[PDB]
Amino acid sequence: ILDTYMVAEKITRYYTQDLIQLSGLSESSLTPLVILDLACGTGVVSDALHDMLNFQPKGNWELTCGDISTELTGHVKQKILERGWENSIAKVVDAQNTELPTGHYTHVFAALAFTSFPDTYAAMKEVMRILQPGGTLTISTWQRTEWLAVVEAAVAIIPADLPFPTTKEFMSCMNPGWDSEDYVHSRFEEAGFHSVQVTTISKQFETSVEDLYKIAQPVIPIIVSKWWNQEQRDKYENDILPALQRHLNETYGENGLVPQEWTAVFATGQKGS
Ligand SMILES: Nc1ncnc2c1ncn2[C@@H]1O[C@H](CSCC[C@H](N)C(=O)O)[C@@H](O)[C@H]1O
Repeated sequence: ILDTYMVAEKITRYYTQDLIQLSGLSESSLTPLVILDLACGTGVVSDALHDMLNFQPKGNWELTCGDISTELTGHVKQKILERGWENSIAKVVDAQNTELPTGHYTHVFAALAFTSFPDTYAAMKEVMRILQPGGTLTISTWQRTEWLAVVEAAVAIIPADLPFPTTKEFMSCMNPGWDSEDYVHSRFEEAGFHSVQVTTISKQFETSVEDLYKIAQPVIPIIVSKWWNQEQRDKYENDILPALQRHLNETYGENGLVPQEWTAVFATGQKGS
């Protein structure tokens, strides 16, 4: 689990500054700040919060870093000790059942996580419960990644007529709609948030062929489970990663850098006073 997430955090860190800006955190009048990094992964939002809030003492604001994964939580637990984040606690938190206190947080952040929750309605209700009156929820969700297009190119050089999902189909297998501004906006209002703002932001970067291969590796079995039949899996499932190796090496080289543009929906809203 953790090795894959160390590859992924090189990318998700590019989306944290806009999340924090959209939240209004810098201008917030709520004090002291009491912040949750929900589904924190390796903690990239927490990294950015400690950079922004490094003009102030540790006692003047509080941070909880919560994730369902014990392995990812342990990584953040160690980062807290290493870097001296004395105001911060990392612990296992299920977004659908947080066990966190009612009316506690001034700000909840959930970066690139809501589509992973089997019951997003339970998670939205939990966030509304654990926010203070006047508290803020700010989230990001993927609209378009481009690692998938590299796997599609690999399947295309397997010499058989094989199905492969588009960006849209892959996004919509679990929790469709969070790639749409209007859907996300409506979800915030339906959950009880006010002063909802939604926007869409792209980042342009480069990813190594080695990193693209590691991103794709755990998702290949899911892809062929959902979109291939058993005959197709029997004959060709083990051909995908070799084809991806070949595609990446021949197109970009063993240490090539693959241009990337990924786009996310950002949304924020406020609990009533
Ligand atoms: N029910 C749940 N409750 C809390 N975290 C969950 C969850 N289901 C999945 N997750 C976590 O959601 C994360 C999505 S990856 C996003 C991680 C991080 N916020 C970043 O921007 O890089 C993973 O760390 C995964 O373990």
